[PDB]
This record gives sequence, C-alpha cells and structure tokens, in this order.
Amino acid sequence: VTNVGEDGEPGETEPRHALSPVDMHVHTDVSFLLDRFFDVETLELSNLTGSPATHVLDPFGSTAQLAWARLLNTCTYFFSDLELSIQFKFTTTPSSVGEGFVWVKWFPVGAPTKTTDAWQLEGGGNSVRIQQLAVAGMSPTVVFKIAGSRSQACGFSVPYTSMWRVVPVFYNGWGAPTKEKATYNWLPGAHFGSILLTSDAHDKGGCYLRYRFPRANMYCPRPIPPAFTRPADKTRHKFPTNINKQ
Amino acid sequence: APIRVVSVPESDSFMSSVPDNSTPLYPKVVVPPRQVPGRFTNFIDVAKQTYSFCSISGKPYFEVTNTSGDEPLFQMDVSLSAAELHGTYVASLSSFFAQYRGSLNFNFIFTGAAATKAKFLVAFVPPHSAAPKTRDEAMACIHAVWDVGLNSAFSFNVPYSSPADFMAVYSAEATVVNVSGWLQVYALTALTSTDIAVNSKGRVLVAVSAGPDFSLRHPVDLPDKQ
Amino acid sequence: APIRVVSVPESDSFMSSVPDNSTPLYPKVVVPPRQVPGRFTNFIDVAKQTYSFCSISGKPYFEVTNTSGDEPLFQMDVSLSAAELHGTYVASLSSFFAQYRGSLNFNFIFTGAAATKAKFLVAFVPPHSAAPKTRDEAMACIHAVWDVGLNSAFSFNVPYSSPADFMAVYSAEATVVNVSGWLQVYALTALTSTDIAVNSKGRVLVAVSAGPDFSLRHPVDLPDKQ
Amino acid sequence: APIRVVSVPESDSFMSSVPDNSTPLYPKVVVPPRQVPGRFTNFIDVAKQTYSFCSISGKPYFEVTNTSGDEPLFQMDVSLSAAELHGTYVASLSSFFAQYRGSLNFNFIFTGAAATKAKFLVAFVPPHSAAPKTRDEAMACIHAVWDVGLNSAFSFNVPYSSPADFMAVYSAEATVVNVSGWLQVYALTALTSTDIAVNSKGRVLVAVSAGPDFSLRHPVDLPDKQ
Amino acid sequence: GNSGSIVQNFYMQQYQNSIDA
Amino acid sequence: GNSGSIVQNFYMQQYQNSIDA
Amino acid sequence: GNSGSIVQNFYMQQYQNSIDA
Amino acid sequence: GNSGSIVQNFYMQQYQNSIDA
Amino acid sequence: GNSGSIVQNFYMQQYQNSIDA
Repeated sequence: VTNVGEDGEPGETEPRHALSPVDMHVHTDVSFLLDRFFDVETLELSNLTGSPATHVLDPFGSTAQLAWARLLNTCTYFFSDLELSIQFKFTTTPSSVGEGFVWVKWFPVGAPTKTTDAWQLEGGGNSVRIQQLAVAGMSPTVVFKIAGSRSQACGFSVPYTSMWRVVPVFYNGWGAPTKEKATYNWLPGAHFGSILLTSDAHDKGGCYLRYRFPRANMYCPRPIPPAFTRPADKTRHKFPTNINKQ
Repeated sequence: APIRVVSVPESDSFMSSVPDNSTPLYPKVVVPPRQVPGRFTNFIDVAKQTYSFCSISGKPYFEVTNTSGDEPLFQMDVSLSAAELHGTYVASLSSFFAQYRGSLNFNFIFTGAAATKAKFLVAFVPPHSAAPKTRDEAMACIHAVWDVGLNSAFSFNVPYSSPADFMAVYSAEATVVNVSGWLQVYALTALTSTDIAVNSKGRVLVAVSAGPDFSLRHPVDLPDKQ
Repeated sequence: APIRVVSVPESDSFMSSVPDNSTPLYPKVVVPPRQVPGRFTNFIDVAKQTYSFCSISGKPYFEVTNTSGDEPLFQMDVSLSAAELHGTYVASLSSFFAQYRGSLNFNFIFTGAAATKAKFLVAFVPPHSAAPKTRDEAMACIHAVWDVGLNSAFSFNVPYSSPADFMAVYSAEATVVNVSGWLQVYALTALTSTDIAVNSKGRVLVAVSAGPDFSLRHPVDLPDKQ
Repeated sequence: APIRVVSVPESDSFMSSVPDNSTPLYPKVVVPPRQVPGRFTNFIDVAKQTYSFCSISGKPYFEVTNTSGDEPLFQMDVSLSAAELHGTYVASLSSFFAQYRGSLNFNFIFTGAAATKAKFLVAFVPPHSAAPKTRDEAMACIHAVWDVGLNSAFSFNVPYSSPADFMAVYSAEATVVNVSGWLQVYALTALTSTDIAVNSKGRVLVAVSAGPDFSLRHPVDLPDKQ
Repeated sequence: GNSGSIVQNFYMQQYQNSIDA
Repeated sequence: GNSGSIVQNFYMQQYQNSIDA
Repeated sequence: GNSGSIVQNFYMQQYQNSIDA
Repeated sequence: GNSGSIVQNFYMQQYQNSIDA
Repeated sequence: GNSGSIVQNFYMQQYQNSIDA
C-alpha cells in the first residue's frame, strides 16, 4: 500500500489468508510477566551490634540484563506492590551457625533510621543484643532460623508505600532544591522501602533478595534496549538454543 | 479432631512462578489515584502501533543511484535476530521470550530531493535457494513495485508461511524453524534528478511495524551477552 | 484419604503482623461492661478536635512591642519536626508513623492588657526563596491581617500544596517532600497601650489544631532517641 | 486462628501413581490445534481392529502338501507368550500388563496357486490330555472344517473357557491359569494341483485378531529381557 | 483489626476472645 | 486420567495445563 | 496475573494488596 | 465443653466419642 | 467400616477402592 509517512503513525499491508491468532498475545501482558519472584540484588546481613546500612528496595536501576531489568525501563512510570523472599546461601561450612535468627524488618517509604542498640536478651550470663529498630512492632518483622531449616528463607506482601501517585523511573529535573549532581535522576523516594537484616550470622552467608511485582501498572512507553551487539550485516545472530542443529 | 495431611516430597522448596502470592505483612494501605495517560497492559500492543528503524550498514536507510539496476538494494534473513532487525523495538522486545508467529510490515520512506524520482522493487524470497542476486532472478517470487513521486513512502507486508505454528525469536544454524527467508528491495529503475549535479543520491527509510497477526509467546531469561 | 499439601519455603517463620490471631488457650471468659466516657477509636480524631501549644523560644507565645514593624515575629519550617511543632500533640502523634497529608490550622490568642491593641499580619511562604525577612517581602505571598481589640484571638489555615500526595512526618536535608515552607507572623502595626508605662508588651498564644483534611498513614517503629 | 493438622507417618514420601498432579510452574500456555487423523484413546481398540501375523517356524504361514493327512499342521499353547503369538501386535501389547480375558480369532489366508484346492480342518483342544496328535484324536473336540476354492481365506474364534475371570499375559510352568489349551489345524484332505509338477505346495497365513470380548487389565513394569 | 484471613474463626468467638454484655 | 482427587483444581486449568482452541 | 489458585484470597484484598480510589 | 473449633467433627461422633441410648 | 472422617473421599471411589458390577 502507498504510504504517506512522516506523520508518525506506522502503516500496514495485510496479506491473503491473514493467519489465525492462538496464544492470544497473553504472554506479553505487563502485569503478568512481572508477577514472578525474580532474583535481583544480593547483600550481606548485619551483626546485631553497631550501626546499620538500611537497605533500600529500589528495583528501577537495571544494568545486568536478566530480562527483568529491561522490562521495568520499557515504561516511564510504574506502580505495583511488592513481595519479597530472602534466602541466604551459606558461604562456608553450613554447620557453624547452630541457630541464626535473622531479623528481617521491612520499612515503608519515609520511616526513620538511626539504629544503635537498645535491646538485650538476659540469660545466665553473656546476653545478646538486638538492633533497636530491628525488634518487633509497627513495621513487620520475620524471625527465621538458619539451622536445619529446609529453606533458610521467608517471604511476604509489601503494598505500595511511596507518596507519588505513581513511580517515575527516569526523572528529568532533580530531587531536592539543591540542584546537585546525584539528585538528577533521584527524586525523593521513587521506591518500595527498605529492609534491615541482622542475625548472629552476617558472615557465613548472603541472601538473594527477590521481588514479586503484583498489580504492575505501566505508563508511558519507552524504547526497549537491544541487549545484544550487532552481528555481521545481511545475516543471522546464532545463540545455542533448545532447538539449534545438533 | 486434627485434620490428616501428607506433604508432597517437594514440599519445603522454592518455586519462582507459583500461581499464588505470599503472606500480607502490611495491610489496609489505600493507594492514591493516577492521572497519567499513555498507559499500557500489553507489550505486543506498543510494537504493533509503532515502527522502528532497521539498522542497514549503521544507518536506517539504503541509497538509490542512477547507476544501479541489477544488483540487490537491501537483503536480510527474516529472523528476529538478523542484522537489520536487531535494533528495532519489535526485535528487542522479542528477546524476553522464545517464540513469535507473525508477518511483519515495512515502510519505505523515500527522502530524496523533491526533484527526484526513483520508481523501484521489493521482494520476499521464501527459504530454498542461496539468495537470488538480480531482480531477474528475484522477480519470479513475491514482489511489489513502487514509484516515488507523489506517494512519499510505501508499505510491504512480509507474511508468515511455514509448517510450524511458532518460530524462533532467536536465530541459529540453518533450521527449518529459524529462517523464514529474506527480504529484498531492488532498483527496478535507476534514480533520476533535475541535474545529476545537485542530486546525486536519494535515500529511503526502512521502518518496521509489527504485523497484524504477530505475537510473542514464552518468556525466557536472558542468556549471556554476546 | 490424607490431604496433599506443600509448605512454602518461608513456613515455620515468625511474622510480626500476620493478618490472623493465634490459638485460644483460655475460653468462654465473659467480660464486664464499661461505663467510662471520653473513649476513642481513632487517634487522628483527638488531634483534630484539640489544639496544642507550639513551643516558641521555650514558651508558647511571641511578643508585640511598639518598637517592631519590619522584623519577622514568628517563623518555622512547616514540617512535622520543625522546632515549634515539636511539643504539640499533633506533631508528637505523628512519630508513630512516616507520612501526613494535611493542612494545619493555628489560633492566635492575644493575651495583652485589655487596654492594649496590636493590629498585625500572618503569612505562609511556600518553599522557594531563602526566608523573606520583612513583611514588604512577605506580604506579596499569602497572608492575613488581624486587629486585636474585640476579637480576643484569631485563626489561620496553613494549607497543603505540593506535587506529592503524602509528605514526610520526619524532617531531613532539604527535599521537595520534607519542607512545605514557612509560617510567618508580622508586626503590621507596632503595639499600643494606655501608657507605655503600665503596658510594655502584649503576647499571643500559638495553638495548633490538626487541619480538616489532615491524616497520618504508615506506622513505623521509633528510631533512636536524638 | 491457625488450623490443626497431623501428618500421616508416610508424609514426605514419593508415590509413583498419586491420583493428583503437581505445582503448575508455567501457566496460560495456549496450545495450537491438531488436524492429524488416525488418533486413538484406547490401545485395546487398535488390536481389535487389526490382525498381526503369528510367527510359525520363522514365517507367518504353514504348508499343505498332497502327502499329509494324519499329522498335525499347526499347534501352540494358547497363552499370550506361546511361540506363535510372540510377534503379534495383540501379544506384544499385552506385556505392559499382567492379565487378559478374551477369546481370540484367527484368519487363514490360503495363498496356493489359483489351480489349487486344499479343503482342511482346525481344532481347539481345551487343557487336559497331552496334545492329541492325529485329527482322529482331535476331531472329537471343537473343530471346524474348511474348503479353499472360492473362499480365499477363513476365520476361527478360539474362545474363553476357564474358571478364572482373568488369566495370565505371562506364561509359566503348567498352571490352571496359564494355559487355556492348544490351537490346532489339520490336513482333512491332502492338497491338490493342476499338476503336482507346477504346484508343489500351498500355504496359508495365520493372522491374529483380538477377540470381541478380549481386554487387558493391570499395567506392570517390564522384567528383565529374556 | 489486623485479622483479615478467613480462618480466624476456626475457633468460634467465645474461645477466641472475650465477650462484654 | 489418574487424578481423582478433589484438590487437582486448586490451580485452575490455565495454570494447571495448556489449552487447545 | 500469575495467581490462579483458589487460596489467594485467604487474606482478603485489603491486607493482600493495596487499593486505588 | 472446651472444643469450639469447627474441625472437631472431622471424625463424626461415633468414632469421636461414645453414645448412650 | 472404620473410616468415619469426612476426608476419606479426597480420592473419589474409583481410585480409592475397587468396584464390583
């Protein structure tokens, strides 16, 4: 068909015996593709004592293209809940922590921080401290053991905290009246919260955070980043698949 | 009194796609409304209602001189990881998956002087031979001819024809399911200008719109970066 | 016969906010009635239907002499942890949380001699500049003027205007979401008395009532004491 | 609040035939239609509507000369692992199981010259004696006589008669349940030809159709290969 | 209050909690 | 086929299995 | 989205997720 | 008596307890 | 016989037991 292009809007051609659908597009559905615990991030827990580095659940950064990174940066604004599932890969001899309680405490956008000691468990001597803000209360704590536990993991819901009617991925402006190099693409708390992990462990194991993004709503499309170099002109790119040849 | 149950052997395991959520640790969190327009539910949706420039040579367009004729103008192995279809939205979307079942459309936006005419030919070569290399060989296949001058661009729908209900979003060594063929455009009439002086060459943009029957099935993690 | 089940990996873990109780180890405990009045279900409720003195300097009131004029009378960065709004009910309530979305009200109870008149001006300065420091600078913003003499106090509603649907119940380094601005009151007319002798200064109480659209969302544990 | 349950001792065990599936880790996978004809739901089905050549000597047929008479022509212990019924569809199907309850049918496709006639006799010998070895002994049992010439083949239904409702799909040392007897065919009239010269022998195919009341019950793994 | 699961009444409200009048 | 337990449809048939047309 | 099990609403949708307006 | 859970009758009252007349 | 629990038919009677005629 004769196209009078230039005015944005694409242009189709439609052959004969057009082909019937099947699959129904379905597998390309935004909310659907994003409702699955991904393995994103991975950190080191805290010793009960001393001061913590409040971890922040901001999954709008990307880079290692594990097909979840690109997908989040295909939209401009994003609004979804969250759900996590911490696990904890032992790093040495998995029989050196005969208990390991881990005070996974989640915090909502805006919750204070400064967490020094204030708790202490008294029993026959010794007494082991717990992080002040770590204890239980307002913001949901989960205590799971790292011994004999046939899955040194947990997991829960975390409804959308942030103040913004929707989460802006890439911001063009700044985050604070201190037009500073950093606050560019920052914007005050374009995120899902934090988490403080404290356990008698901290060493002898890591974690593997995870996100389940139920009710993912995406707005304002954006271009989708290639993720693979360019090949040799005229031809195909050849990745070893299920199929392949031999 | 106490119910009787039996754990499956699997039991206390992970499952990275359990159809069912987790325990709601924070509740009653009412959420504020959203007034932003340009929202989407489906990804196919955006690549259907939107083209993207295919990368020929390093640019999104071929040339047309008054010294061509026989030679092919544009060629590429119709598979979602073939050179040209590398940078496109439609092709870059694909790699979150494993399969596609769609005929594609291309639009040829001719950009030469308004005193230029080029006339022309496109052709789809189903897989068999080893790339016809002259229209006289290619015209015996499915092709379309077009005359710039008053049009100001054109559209060609590279259909879907193959024995498999879904093909591969990933290219690999010659399979009956990788390659759907080639896409070719030819100089059915070497370009012309007011003066060969002022107007040397004409160009043409190669934009890729997702076809009207096209869809991606099966999400898949990303391999290595290669 | 036996049902088939599968434990989630999480399983035998704590959960400090599981929407669902525990096992009822004592039962049938009927409980006696309660006849005490002044009961409550909601906390916002009490801070709306009740003011609280803001702590200016160490006291809950500013002065008004017949030697003022230009100078600011009262100023504070409208954020629920700014000095003045530190001791108030409404502000102290807040810290069990993380967010607020409300415009506040203040009431100016003038306490000077009954032979004193002071006339006056209040002003709300949205965030931008660096604190106007003369009414001539401040009057170009939203302000109200009031004349004690027969009134016997006054009320000013510092609204809510900002791009975010909820702000921070905790102050911090300058953010677009911390600061909502300043609240200012001015000497639009230096105080007057029967005799400058008997009546030196007049005063005025600064009481803070929660606004009519104000609410706190998100409970949060308390950090450290600082 | 929390439900009360009790795991059976068994609990966290396997179970290689649990009436109930597993956890659906991939979902919504719509599947394409199938247009292939010649489909089946039941296996008995195919062996009923289909014969298979029984392997006598190494071939699927016996001979008929004009020098026979008394001698038996074909004999085999009617049990689904007896020599002849070894290569047949119906018998090879069987070994995925343990039991059968059916009378079988056989068809005798005579292949001798079109100038040949053979006339003849079949006989079913229920289990008792030790194999009659002359028709004069066998004809006193259930038998059928047939005359090739215009027929062009024949059919004999070896019924099911025994005290057990199901028998063994596996043969073994003489049991009341293994052996159902023998199947025998005889030369009730030694073959004849235009010339004993041109036509020496006539032959006959022994095809095995599953009976009309035949069925296999009980699937069973395969033992060793012997 | 924070008990929005449809299993909270496994133990009927007599055993669960108290009662007033 | 061998799934005669009244719990098989805990996961509705979309997630469970496939679908034809 | 990927939650086709008839147990997802054990926690009613208030505790489960959020709400808009 | 102290059995106010809606699972007590998993075992019907014949197996559960006794019977009088 | 000794099966007075309302869970015995989790596996319908085809898988459970046998059948006569």
